[PDB]
Amino acid sequence: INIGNKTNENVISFFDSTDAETQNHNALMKGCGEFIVNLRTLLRTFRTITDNWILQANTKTPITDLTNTTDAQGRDYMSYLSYLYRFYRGGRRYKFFNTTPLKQSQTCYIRSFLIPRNYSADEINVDGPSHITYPVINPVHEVEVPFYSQYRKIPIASTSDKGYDSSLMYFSNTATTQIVARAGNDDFTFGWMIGPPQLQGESRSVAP
Amino acid sequence: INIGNKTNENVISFFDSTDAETQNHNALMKGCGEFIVNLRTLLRTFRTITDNWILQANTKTPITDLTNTTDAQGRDYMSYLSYLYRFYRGGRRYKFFNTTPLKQSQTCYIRSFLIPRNYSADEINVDGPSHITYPVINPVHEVEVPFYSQYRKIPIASTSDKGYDSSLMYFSNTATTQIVARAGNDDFTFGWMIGPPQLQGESRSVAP
Amino acid sequence: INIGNKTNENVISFFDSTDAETQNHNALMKGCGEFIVNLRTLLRTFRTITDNWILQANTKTPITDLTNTTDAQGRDYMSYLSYLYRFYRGGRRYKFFNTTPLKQSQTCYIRSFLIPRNYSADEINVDGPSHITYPVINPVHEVEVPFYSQYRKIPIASTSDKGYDSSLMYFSNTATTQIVARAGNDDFTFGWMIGPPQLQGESRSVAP
Repeated sequence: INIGNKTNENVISFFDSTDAETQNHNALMKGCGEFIVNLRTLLRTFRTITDNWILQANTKTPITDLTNTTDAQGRDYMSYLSYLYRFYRGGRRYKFFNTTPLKQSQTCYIRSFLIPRNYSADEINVDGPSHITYPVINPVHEVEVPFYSQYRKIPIASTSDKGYDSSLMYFSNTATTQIVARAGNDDFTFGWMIGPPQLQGESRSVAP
Repeated sequence: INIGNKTNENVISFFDSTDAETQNHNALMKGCGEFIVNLRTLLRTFRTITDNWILQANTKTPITDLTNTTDAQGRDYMSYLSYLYRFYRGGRRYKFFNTTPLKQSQTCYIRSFLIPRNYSADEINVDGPSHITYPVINPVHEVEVPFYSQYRKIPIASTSDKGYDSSLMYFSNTATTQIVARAGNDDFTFGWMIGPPQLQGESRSVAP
Repeated sequence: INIGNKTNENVISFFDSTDAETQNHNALMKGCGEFIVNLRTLLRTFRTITDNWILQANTKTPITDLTNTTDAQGRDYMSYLSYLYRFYRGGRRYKFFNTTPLKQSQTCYIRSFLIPRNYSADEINVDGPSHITYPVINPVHEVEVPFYSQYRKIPIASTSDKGYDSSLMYFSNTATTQIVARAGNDDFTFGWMIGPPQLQGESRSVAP
């Protein structure tokens, strides 16, 4: 019974029932039918980042006019899981579901181009790999931006070195309004884990 | 030279002379001639519990009118060693040495019966195993009460459950006076040791 | 991280260069040419204890009229190394370099005798082993006192038991003046080490 603090940690487990890895597998044959192991696979499912993205006719719009607003929110999985990590890597996918009250007397088309990140519309050309769809027959514009980077990984909010990896540019001949839903491609991943931020609950606007 | 109390007891023996079990055996071949090992064997030697037990003629007297007075004293070995223990077991023996100024013109006899413990004389019959002696020819009445119990061991001063083991009842046609000396039988033992009480010395009755 | 002082000494050596016993041997092939191992060998080199030992003609002079003055000083090696030790053993050697303005019209000779230690000149005879030199042809009087002792070792400043080992007595027919240089013989050694005394620096005799 000497004097001085000590160590020798005593791991105790209550409830000597059954090894838990058998009980989990027996609980997902009856309640799920699926077994979500990795959070990387939630970066490959398309979750909608907006519901009404209103644009004007004949205006080249980068996705960083939308993504820069919705990265802070943490609504979808690529912006909620990004608060646990500090780097990323890989391309991104997009889907553009049409919700426009279209006219028949025009022919609407949806172009898509590449800009490097955070340039505007006037300081880039339109001579690159593109994709065009027609919303009267194909209301979903599906596009994939690859990973064309100078660096092997990208941080969040870096220095004045801008335009070091590619992104998407949107174009349409008519003033459209869409539902944007993004996900990562087959090589997209985060890394270099940190701890989480806070969360936000309801907003009741109480009487006093 | 760290801080904290410790253990590791240091048994030291003074006087490296000779192993003591040889010295004890060599000291009892010259001073005793006997070697008292066990205290159980002192329960088989008869020690006198009284010197003048005066009775009246034609009166059935239980030994618990005498034993209940002399259990508290601790004079003999069955009442001195009983303060170290809490239980007992087995029968008891008695001897009744006659010290009566007898007459020749009567025929004195000494009956002895069984009562269960702590009954009186009127609430028991006399139909049992008995013993009769004649003090004009046999001045010592030797009797043995067996162990006829409902329980495998008996405590000291139990509940209102009375009469759960047998005892002795005395009878004589004349007013006799005796020397009672008890001991245990071949199965008598104590058990379940506790610590001793105090002892009592002299009583001088000093002048102030 | 218990409470209590401890032990377990951590010998650390700076400068992982090369084993030093190789570096010392490589440094004495280039700077010394000699390797002084033992301090006992410095008791066999003659160092001068005085520079002008003036005597009178026809006077038997013990060396303890000089040695008792110069043992305290610590100038030579036998009086500087003696402050580290408490005993000694063995004989001593002497050399007497002549520095007298001699005359030709006399014949100078230098006798040397034995006294036991600390006697005077009048309480000893001259019948013993002697040595005579002539400073006109042999200016160095070399003599060796052996170890003729009652004890196997001699302390410093003992009791009133005096004259327990031999020493030297000087004699000369003329008033000479010499340079005395002593050393131990082939059996001389100190022993039974103690710690050193203090040392003495300069004496400037400053202006205030």
